[PDB]
Amino acid sequence: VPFVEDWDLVQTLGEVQLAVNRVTEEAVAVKIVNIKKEICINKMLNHENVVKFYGHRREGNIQYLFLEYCSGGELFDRIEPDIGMPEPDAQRFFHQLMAGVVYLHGIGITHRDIKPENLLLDERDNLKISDFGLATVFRYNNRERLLNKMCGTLPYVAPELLKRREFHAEPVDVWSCGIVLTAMLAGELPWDQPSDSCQEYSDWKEKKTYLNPWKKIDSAPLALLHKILVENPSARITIPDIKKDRWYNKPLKKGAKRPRVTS
Ligand SMILES: Oc1ccc(-c2ccc(-c3[nH]nc4c3Cc3cc(O)ccc3-4)cc2)cc1
Repeated sequence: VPFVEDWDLVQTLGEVQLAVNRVTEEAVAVKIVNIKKEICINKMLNHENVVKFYGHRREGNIQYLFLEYCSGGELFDRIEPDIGMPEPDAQRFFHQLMAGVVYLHGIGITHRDIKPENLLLDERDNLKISDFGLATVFRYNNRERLLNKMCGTLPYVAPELLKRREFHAEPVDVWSCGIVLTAMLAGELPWDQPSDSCQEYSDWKEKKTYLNPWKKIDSAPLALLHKILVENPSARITIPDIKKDRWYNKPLKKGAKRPRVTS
């Protein structure tokens, strides 16, 4: 099959470029560059809510990561500033985020930088966790390794990452998912960082939910955020319990409209 291995770089996505196959016209994302770990972790991954890794090629000092193209773009761009998005859309995206995070944690991988810029959407609006550049193995040979490195983006980091020397990996990803859920429902980030010097963070711990972003959020998803955004990571809700929450299991969204005729 001649020219089947030839890909044309047609546009920049985020360096990340959209590549189109010369013969088949298949669209892929290619990332051009810690890096050895990123490729290793990517080779472990296979899930419908995790951006697919096709392979890698090294041209001297440049690494080319061949990854799944997500035409829907970033979840970030589905969030209307100060508004968010319809609650059924946010619930569906939150379900898909949980399936992807359950998968990652199940194989002992923590993403460490979950935010809407890293949550991509395919052609059918299916959420895909992306960018495994900060990701690490927290469970190996069924032995959990406690983390100590500062990783992430301050508005999304769990408070234990700033207060404690060591912390468990899984509650940190759970916390950032709750900040993502907040962003989806209110179109704003609740604080700059989860610290006592942050008035907004201090107000949330004081249960001042009559303030923004919380007053824009319905009591059923807000009750879930009350269980996720818990300062003590040991008292914080786990994903198996998130899956039992009332809003998580609340019927809200119809399926993808399917073509139909009458009479
Ligand atoms: O380890 C990594 C590192 C990076 C990624 C990765 C994989 C795919 C993409 C990608 N695929 N499709 C898109 C993007 C960015 C984007 C941004 C847009 O505004 C629109 C589309 C896309 C971007 C980054 C996945 C795993």
